[PDB]
Amino acid sequence: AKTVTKQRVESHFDLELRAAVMHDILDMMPEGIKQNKARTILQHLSEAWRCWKANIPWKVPGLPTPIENMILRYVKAKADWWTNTAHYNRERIRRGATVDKTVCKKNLGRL
Amino acid sequence: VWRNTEDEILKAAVMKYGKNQWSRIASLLHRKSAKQCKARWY
Amino acid sequence: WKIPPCISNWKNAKGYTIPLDKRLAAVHINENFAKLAEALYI
Amino acid sequence: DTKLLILALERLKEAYSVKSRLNQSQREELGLIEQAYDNPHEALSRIKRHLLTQRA
RNA sequence: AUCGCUUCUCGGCCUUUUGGCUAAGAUCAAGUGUAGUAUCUGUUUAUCAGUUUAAUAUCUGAU
Repeated sequence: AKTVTKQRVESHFDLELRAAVMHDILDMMPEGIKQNKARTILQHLSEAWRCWKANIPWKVPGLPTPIENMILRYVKAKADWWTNTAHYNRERIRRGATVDKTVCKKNLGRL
Repeated sequence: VWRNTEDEILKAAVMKYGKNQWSRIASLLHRKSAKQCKARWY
Repeated sequence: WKIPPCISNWKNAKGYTIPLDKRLAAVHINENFAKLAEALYI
Repeated sequence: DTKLLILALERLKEAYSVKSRLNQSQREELGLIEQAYDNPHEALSRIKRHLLTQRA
C-alpha cells in the first residue's frame, strides 16, 4: 500500500478518474442491459480528451445523451485539473523555484 | 512531382494509419517527406 | 442505448483498415465586411 | 539584384553558422542557398516569378 | 392446409473485438564513384602439319 508521491500523480489521477467514470453511468445509468459496453465508453472518454487538447469539435453520430453529458462533464473535470497545474507550474518556473527538466518541457507544451 | 503509384499508396496508407500519423506514411514512401504527403492530402 | 464504436485518429492499436469516409466522420461571415471593403474602394 | 541577393543569402546562412546536427529540412535549405549562390539568375528569375504570380 | 427432410434467400444477435497515461511520450531519415572481398555460376573443338617441349602443352595454320 504505497503512497502517491510525485511520479505517480498523473497516472493516479487517471486511475481514479476512469474508475469514477466506470462507476458513474456505465453501471448506474445503464439499461443497455446485455453488455453495457463500458470498455468502449471509456474509449470515447479518452478520445474526447485528445480532441479537447487538439481543439477539435467532437460530436459522435448516434450516442445516447446521458453518456454524452457524462463525458462532457468529465472532460471538463480533467481540463480544469490540467490547466490549473499549468498555472501553478508557470508561477514556480517564473520566480525560480524548480529546476526539474521534465517540468520545463511539459509546461512549455501545455502553454 | 507526384506519381499515381505514390498517391495510390498514400490513399491506402491514410486509410490504414489514420489522418494524423504523417511520419509513418512518409516512411512508406521513398523520396517523400511528411510535409509533402500532408500537403498532397489536404 | 446502443453505443457506436470509436475510431480514433491517433490510436490504431490493432492495425485495422477503415475506409476514408467512416474514418472522417465521428463557416460564418459577417455582413460588415461588405460595408468596410466598399467604403475603402470609394 | 545580385547585391540584394547576396545580402539575403548571407543573412539566411547566418542561422546555421554552427553547422550543427541540424536535420533534413535545414539540409534542404542549405542546398537551396548554395545552388542559388552558384547560379544567381535562375534564382532571381524564380523570385520575380513568385512575386508576380503566387498568392497561396 | 398440416408434419418432417433437403436446397437457396433474408432479417436479428453478431460488446464475442481496438491494454491505461504524458511533452500527438520524443526524434528522424542523405549516399554506389572507386576498388577489393565473399558466394554462387561455367570449366579443366573435330583431326592433321609444323614450331616446341624430358613429355605434355603452347603457337601456328583448313575444316
